Amino acid sequence: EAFEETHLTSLDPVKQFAAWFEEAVQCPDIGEANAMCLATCTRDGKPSARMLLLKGFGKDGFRFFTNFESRKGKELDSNPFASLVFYWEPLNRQVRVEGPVKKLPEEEAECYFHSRPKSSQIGAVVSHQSSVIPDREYLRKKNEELEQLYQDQEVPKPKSWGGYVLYPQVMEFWQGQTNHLHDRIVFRRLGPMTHRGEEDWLYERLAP
Amino acid sequence: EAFEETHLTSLDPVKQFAAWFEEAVQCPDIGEANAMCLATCTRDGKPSARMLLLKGFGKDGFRFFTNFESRKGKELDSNPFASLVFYWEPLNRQVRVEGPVKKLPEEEAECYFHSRPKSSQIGAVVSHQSSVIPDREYLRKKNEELEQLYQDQEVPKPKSWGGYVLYPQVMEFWQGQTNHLHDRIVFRRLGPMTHRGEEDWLYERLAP
Ligand SMILES: Cc1cc2nc3c(=O)[nH]c(=O)nc-3n(C[C@H](O)[C@H](O)[C@H](O)COP(=O)(O)O)c2cc1C
Ligand SMILES: Cc1cc2nc3c(=O)[nH]c(=O)nc-3n(C[C@H](O)[C@H](O)[C@H](O)COP(=O)(O)O)c2cc1C
Repeated sequence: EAFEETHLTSLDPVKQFAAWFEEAVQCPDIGEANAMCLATCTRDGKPSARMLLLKGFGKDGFRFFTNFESRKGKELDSNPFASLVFYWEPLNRQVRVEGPVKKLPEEEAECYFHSRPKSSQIGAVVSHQSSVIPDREYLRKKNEELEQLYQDQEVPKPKSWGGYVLYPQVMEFWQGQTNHLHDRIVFRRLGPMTHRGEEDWLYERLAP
Repeated sequence: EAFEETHLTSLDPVKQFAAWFEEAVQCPDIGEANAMCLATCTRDGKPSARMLLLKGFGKDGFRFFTNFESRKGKELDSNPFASLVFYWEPLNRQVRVEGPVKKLPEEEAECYFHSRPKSSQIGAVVSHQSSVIPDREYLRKKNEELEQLYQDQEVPKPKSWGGYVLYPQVMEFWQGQTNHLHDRIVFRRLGPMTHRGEEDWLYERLAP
């Protein structure tokens, strides 16, 4: 029941995530375990957020793909800092991730783009993400038109579409309790309460 | 199936939300329909996000309660701008809300605080939200101690704890489709594509 520090799994939060992620996949009550909210803001400080999907994670951090000329793409391409929220309601858990964002290698994006379903690939070409359009049939038309063009061919990845990777600086692990005393263990990159994790990671408990 | 403009419900997005919110409550597959992600950032432009609960909504906007001396409280109390994401997975819908944030009346917060369960009330007093603490038993101790103190009494609302209201400037209604051509209708406070809604609201369709 109790989410303890001396319990846990790893003092590396990336490995601790992997542990928590696995349990999320294993829960049949969770649809998309990799569904996350991605928060960005302008250099000025105008925040925005939308749902994404995590597309792989590792030592380098957390990967996700989108249009660069989209609202969030522009926000990142002038203010490369992001936050992530994972929420698993049935497990009553939350993971918050913060850090700077590097654009992924071009040819790496090529590889992934071509592993997506055919329909998904074409969708990326019709859609200038977050741009004003006249009506819904506009999209439906251009889509069926591109289906004809890339009949028995492969869709070239548009220059607009690629990936990002968030290098984690801060990682919170939130475990809700019925007594309202939620367990919060936060990792960041010493005082009597601050402890050392793996590498340059430090962890401490926060009040709920 | 198709989320149309000439379908919809109201040209007032607050009323359109009410319509979408009601369907979320009615769905038995949705636990907390009012569960939302709240994105804030520093004046500098350092974004952060966490799950909250919506606690009422109306003409004035969207209300939610927290500690003001919390991380997000401070971010708001120096940069009163926020974003909200509602995600209803079974309905495959997303609502994004953006606008400035006013702190709620003190006595209004008093009223609400005292309508929360006894345990919840005490929880607000033990917990200096987002502050470093030594261990989990620390909380558990102080909590049981305050239970003795407020035996057959009422908990005074701490000065730290209160509410906020986000006055909506932008409101996106996202409806996912299997063909990847997600319907996006965005309201904001004229061109050939921009249409007029109720009051000073304008709406347009965005590419997915
Ligand atoms: C569950 C879910 C997953 C999503 N995943 C992605 C994604 O991986 N990439 C993406 O570009 N948009 C994704 N979207 C759509 C975004 O929420 C958003 O509508 C779009 O990226 C435009 O964001 P922007 O207006 O902030 O640029 C997803 C939406 C939902 C509901
Ligand atoms: C479903 C859910 C609902 C929550 N609702 C609230 C809430 O209404 N108010 C609140 O202060 N924290 C709420 N929390 C906790 C926050 O996510 C977060 O841990 C806390 O507010 C500290 O935020 P901060 O560190 O950004 O200040 C909720 C958490 C979850 C998972």
